[PDB]
Amino acid sequence: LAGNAARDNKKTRIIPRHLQLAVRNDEELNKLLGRVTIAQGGVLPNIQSVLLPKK
Amino acid sequence: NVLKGVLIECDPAMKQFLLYLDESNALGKKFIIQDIDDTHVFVIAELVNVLQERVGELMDQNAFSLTQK
Amino acid sequence: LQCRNLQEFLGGLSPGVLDRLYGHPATCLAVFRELPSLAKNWVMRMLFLEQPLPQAAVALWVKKEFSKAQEESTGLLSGLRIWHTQLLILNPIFRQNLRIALLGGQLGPDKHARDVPSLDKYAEERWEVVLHFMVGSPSAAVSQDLAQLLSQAGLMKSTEPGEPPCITSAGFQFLLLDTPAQLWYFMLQYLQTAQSRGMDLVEILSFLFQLSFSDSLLNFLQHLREFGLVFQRKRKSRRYYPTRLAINLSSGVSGAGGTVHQPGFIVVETNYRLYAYTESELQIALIALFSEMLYRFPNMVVAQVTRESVQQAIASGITAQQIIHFLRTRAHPVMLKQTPVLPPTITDQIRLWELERDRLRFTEGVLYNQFLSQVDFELLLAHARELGVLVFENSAKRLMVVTPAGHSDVKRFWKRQKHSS
Amino acid sequence: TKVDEYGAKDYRLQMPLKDDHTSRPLWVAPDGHIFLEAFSPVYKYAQDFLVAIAEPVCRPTHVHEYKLTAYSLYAAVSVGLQTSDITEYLRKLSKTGVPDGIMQFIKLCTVSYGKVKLVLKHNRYFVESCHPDVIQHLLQDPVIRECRLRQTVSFEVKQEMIEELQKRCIHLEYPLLAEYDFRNDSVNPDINIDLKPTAVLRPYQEKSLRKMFGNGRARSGVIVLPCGAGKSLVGVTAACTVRKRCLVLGNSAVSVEQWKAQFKMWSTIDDSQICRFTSDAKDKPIGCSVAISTYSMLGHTTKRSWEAERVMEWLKTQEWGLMILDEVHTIPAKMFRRVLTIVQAHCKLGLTATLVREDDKIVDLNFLIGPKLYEANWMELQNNGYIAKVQCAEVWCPMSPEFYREYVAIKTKKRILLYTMNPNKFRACQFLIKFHERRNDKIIVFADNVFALKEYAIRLNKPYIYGPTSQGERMQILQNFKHNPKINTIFISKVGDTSFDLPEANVLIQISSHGGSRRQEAQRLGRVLRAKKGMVAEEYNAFFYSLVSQDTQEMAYSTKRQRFLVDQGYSFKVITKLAGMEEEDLAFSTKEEQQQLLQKVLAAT
Amino acid sequence: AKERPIWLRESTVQG
Repeated sequence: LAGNAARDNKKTRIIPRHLQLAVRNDEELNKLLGRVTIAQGGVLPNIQSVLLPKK
Repeated sequence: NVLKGVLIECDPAMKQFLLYLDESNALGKKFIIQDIDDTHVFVIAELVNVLQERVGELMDQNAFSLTQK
Repeated sequence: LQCRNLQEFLGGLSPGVLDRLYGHPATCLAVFRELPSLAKNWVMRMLFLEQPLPQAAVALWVKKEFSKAQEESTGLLSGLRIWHTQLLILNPIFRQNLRIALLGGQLGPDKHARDVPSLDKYAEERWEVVLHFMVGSPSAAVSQDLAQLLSQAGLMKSTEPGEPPCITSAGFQFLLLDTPAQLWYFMLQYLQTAQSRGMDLVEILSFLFQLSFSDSLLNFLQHLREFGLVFQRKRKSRRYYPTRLAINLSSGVSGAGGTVHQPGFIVVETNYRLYAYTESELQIALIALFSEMLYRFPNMVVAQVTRESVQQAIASGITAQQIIHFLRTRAHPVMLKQTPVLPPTITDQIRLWELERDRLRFTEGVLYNQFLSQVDFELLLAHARELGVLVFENSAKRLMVVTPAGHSDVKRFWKRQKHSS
Repeated sequence: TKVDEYGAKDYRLQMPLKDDHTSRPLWVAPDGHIFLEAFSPVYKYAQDFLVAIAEPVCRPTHVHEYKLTAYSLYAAVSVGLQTSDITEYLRKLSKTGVPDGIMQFIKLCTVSYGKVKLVLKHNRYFVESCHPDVIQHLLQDPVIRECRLRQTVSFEVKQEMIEELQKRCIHLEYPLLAEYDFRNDSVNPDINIDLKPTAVLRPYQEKSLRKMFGNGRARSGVIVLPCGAGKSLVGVTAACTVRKRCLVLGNSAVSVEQWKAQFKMWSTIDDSQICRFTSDAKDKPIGCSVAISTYSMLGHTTKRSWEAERVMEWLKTQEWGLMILDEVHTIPAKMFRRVLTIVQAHCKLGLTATLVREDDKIVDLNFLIGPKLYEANWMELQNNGYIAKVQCAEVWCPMSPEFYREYVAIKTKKRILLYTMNPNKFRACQFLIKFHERRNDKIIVFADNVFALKEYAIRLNKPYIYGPTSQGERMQILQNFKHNPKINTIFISKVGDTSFDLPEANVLIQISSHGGSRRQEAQRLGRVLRAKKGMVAEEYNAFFYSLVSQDTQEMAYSTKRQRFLVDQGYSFKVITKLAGMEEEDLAFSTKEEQQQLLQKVLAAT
Repeated sequence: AKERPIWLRESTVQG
């Protein structure tokens, strides 16, 4: 999943970011590693619908 | 024998340009399979995109760039 | 899939659905008024006849002239299975429901009685916001059902998971259509996607006919309100008021005249410059699809129709026909005086730019060469022609090319022919 | 500054829409561009006002386009319009008000007038200003002190530096006034010349003169009028108005002859009072007051002949009340502009039918001569019948395959010949000629390259005309073409469009052109603009065809070349094919003929 | 007499 995320990001090496995205994008890995923090991994791109711009 | 590919039909001016493109090796490959007719030729399916792009480029090479002028 | 008229949908109907669709409240009135000027007479004549009659009578009742129109209309009504030859006896359900439809056979507290102008304005407003969402507007009205609907309608596609949906080749063509035609395609796709998604087309379509004059209907009716086709002050009201657009329905531009009964605004100059007396950004967005916009004023926009913007539009999927139509249908009153309304130089230039875009016609095919004889070559050619598999031929040069799918058949035949040895 | 999500510039934050915007036919953009509803009820007043205050950009049938410029604003002040006057009327015409950026722009350009004036006296040039202090700050740059020679204060300026100083004065924001009070001038003697009542003056001509003669003082500048619009008569009328010694300069000896005839034709002046200072002909110029010559003669950079030097010194020492310059589009040339420093003239009036050139020197005319005093609306002149209705067209001749094969292969200048010579273009011209000849239409064929011109005219057995063709042979052909019914077309090189007095023709076919240049195109079209013996504007009697080879550089040049014509409003109808050309007997009906010509074309080496 | 030719009467583009 991390290599897929890396290829999707057009990168040749899996870095902490790709590991975080792979872990948090999978429903089961996210549950297995819910209490786990990954260094330099950041967070999933997430914005709530109410926050998005309007007229 | 039988050959895979794509046929393209156009006026003979474009047909000459198409023959010129591989004859001059502009694309580096003999993409024309055979001389079908004055307005018809058969070409490899994978190169049709750059071929269409070169035809598009040839128009711009022979057309005024309006560009809000 | 440019289903420009009802007739295509009418053919897409089986007896197992036609009989149920042939309900007494609206289908009979809607179908009958949509039948040709000829068949309407015969159907009305046989409304009291319980015994079939021979086709020769219908044939001899029409002149040699117009017989083709009678045959064509006969083909439609026979295709609609409205009657049986049994040798043209009408279907009992159709005859009975048509009879009841002539006379018929429900009330409550008063409604808000909102003004008809208000209804049609918010209906137009509702359709406009649907188009504002359809176009590349940075902000527009959205809804999960509306989005997937437009997507399943083949008008929009999502390039990436989570990114806003973008327009398809058909979507660009669709955007330029006139409101009635544009709405028609949407209605047709909704109907097709309704049966696909499990909504009983019979009930909702019959309801559409009624609007032109159950939980499934309530769900469907809720969508119609979201489309602005019907007014309902509050979700609790059991009664609704059909809007002008819903009343028009499948009537088309032939009924009550085309949407051209509106103030024109596009001015087209011989220098490819456009001046559109407009404030509605939707028109601007559409104009921007094929013209380079230069200046914007409070009530007008200045743009120019260039090779770049037009060939970009053509590359996106648009046609000069749609562009010329979009302009002509929106042409400003001032340019209506000249004939043609659009300047010939402009129309010819636009057409010539699209015709340049397709100077080369690309067609997939398989080419056989080095035919050992003209006889077997022509024999194989005759088979390719008999199969309709032929793409191009030059017998003088002893060559031919065929479609890849059809090639498998000539490949098989060639092997069969060769295996005769 | 502000742009919407689309490429269009938006001005909502810049100007509002007035309550009766529907009645008001004009918009004012913060960038100086202006639009005017040509179909509006007040268009007449708005057209005059915008021609007075702005520079026309496009004048198509429904909406005209103009832009403001310092020169156009100076011209407005030159007719006495105050900043408040133009603002008040502009605001009244503008349906969206006047943007403050333009208002303050107008303020600066308006107040920057009347302050400094340039005048010459006793062959000396003085720069005068009413305010005395302005000079002190205006002279703060040494370029002016080195230009300066070693109320209404003034100083003398070195003649040779006037051009440099005048151009600086523009970017220095203090333009020099050039009104010439020929009425109150006893230093330069008046000349006994008047416009004979035989001369008829048309409204556009009268407008241009009235705008040039806004008061008793003549204003310097350029007047743009088509050749068929009688620009010569306006020049002659201006001289008759100034009534002072004047110098006319033409671009060719043929023009000098034309001017002499026009002066005699329209003015009371006698032949002895007119002299044509020219190397080829002598009229003892010093013996008379009116002089006519050419830029090549006066602007001549090499050693002058002793006899011509006598006249030139007399010309140099005399002061010219009026200096008429014909076809001023050539004036910005490095040599031709020198004439303005050599000759001493009180007021200089430029005339031209095609105020366009491919170099960025056209703008120099605003300081070398002055602003556009007038510029005729060619569509209006057609609507008024003063100009022939010309149904312009562009014949998209498809290039022959064996030609395209070589054309695409050869990237050098040789491709200009190959795109100019091909069977389809040839057959198309031969067909159009045969058709119009059997239609009894006078046809003029135009070309650039002599090689194609010869091979076409010889194969068509028709008389061509080009540079080395002697004047006798050249004119004899024109007389035959004009009078002999059996001849109806002539093949002319650049000699016909550069400068000539060709007989009017109903039809013109341009098989070759120097390039995408606008100047030559409009010069060529000018030949057919002349009204015929019994035509009417709605008859579409005049024709103009450009023959272009599809998929070639000619397409680019042709569209680039038509820019000025489409801006004036002409509709270049595209012709993909002509019905009948398939069945009419024409040359190159077989590939061997094409190969033979192609071989000779390749032989050009 | 002197009527316009067909190529100037109608659109020569195939459309």
